[PDB]
Amino acid sequence: QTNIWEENWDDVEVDDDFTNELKAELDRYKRENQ
Amino acid sequence: LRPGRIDRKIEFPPPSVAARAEILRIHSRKMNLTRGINLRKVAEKMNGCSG
Amino acid sequence: NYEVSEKAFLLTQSKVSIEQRKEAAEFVLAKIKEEEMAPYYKYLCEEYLVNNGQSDLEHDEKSDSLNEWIKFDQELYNELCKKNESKIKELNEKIQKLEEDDEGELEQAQAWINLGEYYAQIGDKDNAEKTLGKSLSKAISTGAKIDVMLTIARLGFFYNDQLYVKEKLEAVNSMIEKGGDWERRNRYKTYYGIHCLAVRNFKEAAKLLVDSLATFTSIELTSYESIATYASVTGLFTLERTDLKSKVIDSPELLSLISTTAALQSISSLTISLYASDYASYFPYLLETYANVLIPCKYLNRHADFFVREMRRKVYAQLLESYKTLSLKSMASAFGVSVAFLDNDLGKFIPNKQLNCVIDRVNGIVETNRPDNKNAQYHLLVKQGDGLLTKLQKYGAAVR
Repeated sequence: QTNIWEENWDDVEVDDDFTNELKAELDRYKRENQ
Repeated sequence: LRPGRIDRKIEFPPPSVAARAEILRIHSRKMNLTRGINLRKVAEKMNGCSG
Repeated sequence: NYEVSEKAFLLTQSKVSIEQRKEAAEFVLAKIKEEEMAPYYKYLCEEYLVNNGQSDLEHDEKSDSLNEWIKFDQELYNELCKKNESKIKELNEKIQKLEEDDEGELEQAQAWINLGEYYAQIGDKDNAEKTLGKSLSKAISTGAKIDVMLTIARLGFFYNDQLYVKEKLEAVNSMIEKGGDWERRNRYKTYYGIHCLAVRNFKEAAKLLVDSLATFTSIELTSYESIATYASVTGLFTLERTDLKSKVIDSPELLSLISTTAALQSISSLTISLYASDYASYFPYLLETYANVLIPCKYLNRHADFFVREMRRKVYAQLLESYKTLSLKSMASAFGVSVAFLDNDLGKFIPNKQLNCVIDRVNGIVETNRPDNKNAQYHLLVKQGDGLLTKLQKYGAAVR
């Protein structure tokens, strides 16, 4: 995969950011529900 | 001026803002700098000035 | 060159909008008319090919390409080959006449550089290089060696490349430590802050990147918003708040371009809103920044979660802290967000080796603990006697 990215630890994971926003909405939407 | 001494007789000529601006952009070049900087304007402010 | 590789990057990244696709190659469409861009625009059209870059009049035309603008025509080549030839022919005898007349040297190198820049306009990672060599061959000046930088910077970052140019940058830089006096140092630091920004810079040249601004940008190798944008983000995301709240707290630099591109509005700005320690507002500002910043721009995408989550960590680490205390609820709840989910990735900082967080789930409670002397005494100690053991065997490989 390519050559040199920042490499390690590790690939981490994926679908977080929007998931966060999806929740950041929901969170705040829950907080809207709050 | 006689040949054998000065053969090809060539003669310099005064400069101006542009030459200065160039020479400026040459010496200003040298020194450490920061942008937002128009050298010509300086060379424009420059007059009766030399390299 | 400049917007090319980005409008490349723009459409090569196209996810959000067709515009993300569209608007980029829109120019490039006009720009491959502007310049004969095909030969890499060839592989550029094979770059984002097999995603949505799948519609071309040479390479591939596919419905699943949302970008048709990754198209060509052979006229482009005809256009090109003519332009190419035209360029070529002119400079050839020109250079040949420079060779003929023994006319100048840098002046010989002159048309070379002219010969060179085409392959940027053309997209040839080529002759221009050899030209540069035969430019640099004619160089009696670091000012022509400067063009190496120019050349190589146009080389590497017409494709947004890596090392050699950086190495060349290193090479061309190491040559005269005049660093192009003040400036090419910047250009050095610039692209160095860009090379190393592949993918990293992180702590490293982001400083430098921040360090010199506005002292350069390039046009064709970069814009001024660009450097600022980039410099801010990483340096912000990375560097010391003190610095940042000394520097990106604001700088006339910033003050100049604040919201001037609107595009930023966030990077430090809404992070200064992080740096305003909201709970929520920044947590939206994240993706509000992210998709407006990271996805859009070259390295800004490829590094991704480095940021995300690290500012997302950053928001844990210095802003919200562990925190050393306070029921996770008051954090995870009284901040009007998902208790568990937030806590999970937050808990995913427990083993990340960065958390001095000490975190309960049941009691939803968080703690902390000094980091002793650990730091990095022996821990990495292993590496080098190893790196010796490399030699130590490599030596023991020397022998005969």
